[PDB]
Amino acid sequence: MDVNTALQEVLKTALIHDGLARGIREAAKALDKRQAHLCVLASNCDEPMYVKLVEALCAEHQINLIKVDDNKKLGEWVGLCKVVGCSCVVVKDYGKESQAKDVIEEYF
Amino acid sequence: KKNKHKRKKVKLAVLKYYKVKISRLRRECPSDECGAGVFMASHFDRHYCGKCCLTYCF
Ligand SMILES: [Zn+2]
Repeated sequence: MDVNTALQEVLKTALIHDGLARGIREAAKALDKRQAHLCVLASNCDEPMYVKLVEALCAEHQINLIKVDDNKKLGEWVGLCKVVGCSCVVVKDYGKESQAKDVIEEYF
Repeated sequence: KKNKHKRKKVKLAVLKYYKVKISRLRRECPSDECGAGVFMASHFDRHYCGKCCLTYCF
C-alpha cells in the first residue's frame, strides 16, 4: 500500500464522486474558497511561479500537499485520458472513506 | 463579410491575480454567489466581476 497507490485510488474515487478539481485555476479557486481538504502537485512542471504560487497558497490555507513526479502521469490518474497532463490537482471531497484515504492521512 | 470574434488566449491568467506571504492583487467580488474565489476585473475606470456583472466605478 504505497503512497502512490493510495493517491491513485483516492483520486479515482474523487473523480467517480465528482470531488476533484483539475487545473491551477480550479485548484486556486477551491483553495481560496476555504474548501478542498487536500492538494496534489507535480514536480515535472517547469514554470517556477506555478509551483511558487501553489505551495504558497497551500501553506497559507494550511492544508496537506504532495509532490508527485510526472504531470502526464498525474493527468492520466485524474482522468484526462491521449493524456492532457495535469500539473496541479485539488480534492474538494472524498466520495467514501477507504484504506487509501487512511494511508494518505497517515503519510500526512 | 462580418468577422467572428476570436478569444485572445492569455497564458497562465491565474498567475496575474496573486503575488508570492501571498497578496491578492485583484479585488474579490463581494457577492453571495461569487465570494472570495472569483476576482473582479480591473479596467481603466471600473471594477467588473465577470460572473455576476457587478460593476463598481472608481
Ligand atoms: Zn460577482
